[PDB]
Amino acid sequence: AIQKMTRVRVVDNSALGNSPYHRAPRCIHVYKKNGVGKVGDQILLAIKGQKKKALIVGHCMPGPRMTPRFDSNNVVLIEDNGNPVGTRIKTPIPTSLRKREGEYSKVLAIAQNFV
Amino acid sequence: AAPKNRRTIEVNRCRRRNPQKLIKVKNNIDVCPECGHLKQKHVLCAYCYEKVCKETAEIRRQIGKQEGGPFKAPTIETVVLYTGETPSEQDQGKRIIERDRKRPSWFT
Amino acid sequence: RFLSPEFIPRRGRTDPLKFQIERKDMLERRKVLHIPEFYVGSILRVTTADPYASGKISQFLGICIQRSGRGLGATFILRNVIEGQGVEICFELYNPRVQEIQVVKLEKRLDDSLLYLRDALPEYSTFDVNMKPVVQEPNQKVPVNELKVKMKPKPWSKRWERPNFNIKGIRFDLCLTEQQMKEAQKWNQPWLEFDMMREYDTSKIEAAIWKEIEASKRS
Amino acid sequence: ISHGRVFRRMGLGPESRIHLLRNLLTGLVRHERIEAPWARVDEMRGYAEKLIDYGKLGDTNERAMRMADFWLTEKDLIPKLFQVLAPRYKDQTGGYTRMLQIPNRSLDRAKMAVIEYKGNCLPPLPLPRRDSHLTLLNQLLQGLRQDLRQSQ
Amino acid sequence: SGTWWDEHLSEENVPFIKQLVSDEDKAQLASKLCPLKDEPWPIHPWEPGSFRVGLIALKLGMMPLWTKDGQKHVVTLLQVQDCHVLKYTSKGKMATLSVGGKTVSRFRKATSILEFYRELGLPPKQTVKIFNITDNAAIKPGTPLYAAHFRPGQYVDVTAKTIGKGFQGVMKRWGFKGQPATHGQTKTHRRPGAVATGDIGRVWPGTKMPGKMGNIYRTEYGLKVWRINTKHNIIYVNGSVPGHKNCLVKVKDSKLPAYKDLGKNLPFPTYFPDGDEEELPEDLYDENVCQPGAPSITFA
RNA sequence: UAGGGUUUACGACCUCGAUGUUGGAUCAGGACAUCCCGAUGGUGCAGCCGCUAUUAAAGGUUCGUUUGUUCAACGAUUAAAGUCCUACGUGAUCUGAGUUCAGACCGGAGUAAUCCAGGUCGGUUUCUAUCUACUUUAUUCCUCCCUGUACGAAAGGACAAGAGAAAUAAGGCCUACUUCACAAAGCGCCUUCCCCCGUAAAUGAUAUCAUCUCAACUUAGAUACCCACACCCAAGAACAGGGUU
RNA sequence: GUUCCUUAAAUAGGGACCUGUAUGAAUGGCUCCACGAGGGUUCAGCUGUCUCUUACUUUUAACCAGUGAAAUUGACCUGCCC
Ligand SMILES: [Mg+2]
Ligand SMILES: [Mg+2]
Ligand SMILES: [Mg+2]
Ligand SMILES: [Mg+2]
Ligand SMILES: [Mg+2]
Ligand SMILES: [Mg+2]
Ligand SMILES: [Mg+2]
Ligand SMILES: [Mg+2]
Ligand SMILES: [Mg+2]
Ligand SMILES: [Mg+2]
Ligand SMILES: [Mg+2]
Ligand SMILES: [Mg+2]
Ligand SMILES: [Mg+2]
Ligand SMILES: [Mg+2]
Ligand SMILES: [Mg+2]
Ligand SMILES: [Mg+2]
Ligand SMILES: [Mg+2]
Ligand SMILES: [Mg+2]
Ligand SMILES: [Zn+2]
Repeated sequence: AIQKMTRVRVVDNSALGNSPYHRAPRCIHVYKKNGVGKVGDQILLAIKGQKKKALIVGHCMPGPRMTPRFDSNNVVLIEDNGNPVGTRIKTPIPTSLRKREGEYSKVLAIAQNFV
Repeated sequence: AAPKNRRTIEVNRCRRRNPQKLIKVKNNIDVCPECGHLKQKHVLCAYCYEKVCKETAEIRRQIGKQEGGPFKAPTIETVVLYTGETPSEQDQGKRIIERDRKRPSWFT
Repeated sequence: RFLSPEFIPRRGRTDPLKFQIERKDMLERRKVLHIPEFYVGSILRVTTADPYASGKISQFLGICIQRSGRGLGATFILRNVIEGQGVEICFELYNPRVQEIQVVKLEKRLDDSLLYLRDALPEYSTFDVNMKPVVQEPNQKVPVNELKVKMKPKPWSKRWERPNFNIKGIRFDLCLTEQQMKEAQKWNQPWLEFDMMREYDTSKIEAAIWKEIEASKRS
Repeated sequence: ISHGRVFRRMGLGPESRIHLLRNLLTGLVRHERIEAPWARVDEMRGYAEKLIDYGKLGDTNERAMRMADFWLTEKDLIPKLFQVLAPRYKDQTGGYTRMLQIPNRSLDRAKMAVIEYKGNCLPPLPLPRRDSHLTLLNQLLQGLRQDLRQSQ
Repeated sequence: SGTWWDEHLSEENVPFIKQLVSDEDKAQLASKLCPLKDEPWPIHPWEPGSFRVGLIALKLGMMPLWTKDGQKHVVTLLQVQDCHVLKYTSKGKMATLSVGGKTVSRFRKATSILEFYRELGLPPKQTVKIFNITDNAAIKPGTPLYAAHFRPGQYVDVTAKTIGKGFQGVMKRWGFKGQPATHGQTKTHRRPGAVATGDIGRVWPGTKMPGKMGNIYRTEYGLKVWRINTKHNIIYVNGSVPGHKNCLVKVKDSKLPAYKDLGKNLPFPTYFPDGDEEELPEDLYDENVCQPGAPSITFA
């Protein structure tokens, strides 16, 4: 459940999430009719004082049974079309995002580990 | 809140004279086979209960007079015997509580 | 005998026919799979049949924290720190998938729920994913690997210092002080241990469950 | 809401409730008869059931010893509970004690009841004797049962 | 004075009377078992514009149920205890049919009900939920309604008394947001606000206010059945059923548009084990329900 | 030429033996001078995007900052963050961030006190319900074959129908997730069943053509809930309701 | 107010300018190491204030027994719309 103003942990190989900052990258708004957001939903993340898009890749709270549950709010950056920003994802990605195979195809191919 | 007008004796009666507040007539009163002081269903008689309470009071008084001070309660049962009545050969180890008077018409 | 804790029913006041049907369904399901003996803290290896994944058979390893639920709702959370990050999946012991449920190491620990591993360093949770199992010898007692687990600094997520949980597996001498220990003991409730009216006698129920299991196996 | 909620309220909390329960159990083990409100009466009866069960489990057991020591502050009553009330009921299973309601008190007019272990030595309370077997309805039922037996 | 059957009986007649009552009830049930062996009335075929009789089961509990697609689906358990027809009244709108449910002792019942149940060869029941039916389907009273009336792959509507919450407030009875807890609440943490404007010197009927929540009859529409048991007489209804465990519920057919003509393969009157029908297995499964004892599914 | 007093003003009809005031929180009832989902004409309408007119109250009208603000500015959205009355709705439901008070300053007027339709610091928000009134009666975004078709020169890109997951509100449950523990719940799951009057077209007279008709006419045009002592309860303040084989 | 930073979003806060025509040097003006329940902003941690609340203990709450009243009351057989 990544809502507004949530210290999200970025996991990418770009110069945005890896660069240091005097503030943690907090969320902005969830691209959904409700304030709650699960895996697969897009979210706007603030990094270095900007407002770049992102994508929820697992949440801290446990949703259904089969899906996993991470200890941190893992999130991978993304652009308008997406078109991911990073180049390598070391952390494991859940197998729930593989149900699209159209909206986020490059994100799955760039990922290395999988649950 | 504050009453805008004064209630009437009629409204007062209608409020207090309703069957809800009126005491309901109970039909759980029955005659006891013994003594005879109209007991109540599912409830013990008053005279018999008072007699049993007095008997227990006397028994406790005698036990305290025998045991002496507090912090006793031995690890053996008890047997209440009144005047006479030779102790039975079964209750040999059970300490006897010598009681006065004769046995009543309900102790067995 | 062992008898899994998922077969014994709750202390509710429902119809025994529901529990009987649930036990029959669980036995019919186990007739295909296996579901061997395992306690809390044992390293397992579930192989689910996920569709959207590189290959139908999807394996995963982790330590069993707690096993809640009854009947077909029997589940168990497997924790395992892989690539630094911690993952926790809830596998149900009665699903149409799940090809095999291998066991790597049979353990028991001291607490019946290892929910305190979240607020602990990853050293006590990082385990290899491709490690061979270990034999428990020809029928041997359950080894209780008694060991103290170091916890993270004071900022926790459930306050494991209070005695309401009764863990007895967290080294409080290397993390907490005397004032914190006293403040935690202040919340103690000695009247809960000597409350005989709270226990749940499950002797005749366990005997009936074992008799039903034996009757089903005989058929 | 209190659906399926057991254990009623008594004192200023669970601690006071269990303390009053232990005090009543000790007083009963001492005198074998106490007048208490119906709620506390049934609570003490249910607690004494498990107390007798524990006492029957065994004396050498450490758990039973600790339970008796915690539920009997008088100390002198633990030997009695272990060596008088345990063997005397070695033939029964779980049916012990006896519940009988008291009419009313004299001040607050409370619904009190009586408690006492079966047997004992105190005088017997006036139990609710059922109708005799030589009455009209009883004789009719006996005749009906005799006819049914003769039929088969 | 108020008397009861367990008053003027000795300790030697109570168990005798109990055994007599039990034997009489068992004999009555055994006699009422076989329906077709007496007078099952003319059995008409199925028609487009017509309905059938429902059931009155006992909500045991809830259990999960999976499908071949690999998804979780909540499923309830409704035990069809006894369930027999009481009477039948024709045309003031449509034909009706009285159906019984769980068995009840014949001691704490009224005199009129006792006489009505003595006129028929069945014991007294708890609830009596009358259903609506047409003139085509008409079964003689007293016949048994087993759990095999419904079949897998059908939508069934269930209605019963919900778990009453008592004279609850507003946040629980209606889900109001209520006032906060600070800035600057002092006496308001779960109370409501205004009622109906200010000029309105009264309160509009139907205004949400504190009251008794639950304990009312509510119907559910769009609950599919996945399995039916013939031995223990159990129904597998998807979703939740209003009520508590071991609670009598009213079962019948759905009224949805898409689920109104699929009653061709289903029995028009009721299930008659006396066949001329061939007994059914332990339980009938659906096409998408994963049966127990089968190998692990695979999407390959 | 006709309708309103939403704003600023005119008189002070009851209120100075008291209508307690602006905002904020929840709660909403009604109206269209309607943002849309529903249905149409025109168009400087080739299709998506645009504008005007007729009907529609079954619904909603987001998340936050500065700001006491009702007002005003800014970031992400959505078909959308509309207006008005309800004592400029609601203080016997709640707070006072200013406004009506006692203390001290900042700039000015004033010998002085004192004052500012100029600003700031903080500034007791009381009531045991007497009566009226009340206390359980549907929808939508997105995606897919249609289709990258019709349209269109090219970009760009339609209605309609079917299928799958999600979003407000309403009715239920603890067996799977969570607070938990012989319960109750949500963070979890199921269901939500038929229109809405303005126009589009034949035959036909006043007015033999033609004419959709405030002429006679032909097409788009409610079903389900509920109804025979004493102990315990998933029913509950008592009462009432269910069970006591 | 001009302008930079501080929030992705700033009549809030800090840094340099005065058409301050009514600031201003014992009506004392500007800096300054300590300190103020004086007035504001803010970086790492948070607490159900909220998103969306529930379960539990006590007082309170409901019935049984009694002492037992305030403010207030023109009488009331005490409804809705126009
Ligand atoms: Mg936490
Ligand atoms: Mg009390
Ligand atoms: Mg709240
Ligand atoms: Mg308060
Ligand atoms: Mg106050
Ligand atoms: Mg005035
Ligand atoms: Mg006046
Ligand atoms: Mg006044
Ligand atoms: Mg209009
Ligand atoms: Mg106002
Ligand atoms: Mg008012
Ligand atoms: Mg102050
Ligand atoms: Mg107030
Ligand atoms: Mg009243
Ligand atoms: Mg009035
Ligand atoms: Mg602020
Ligand atoms: Mg000072
Ligand atoms: Mg009183
Ligand atoms: Zn008597």
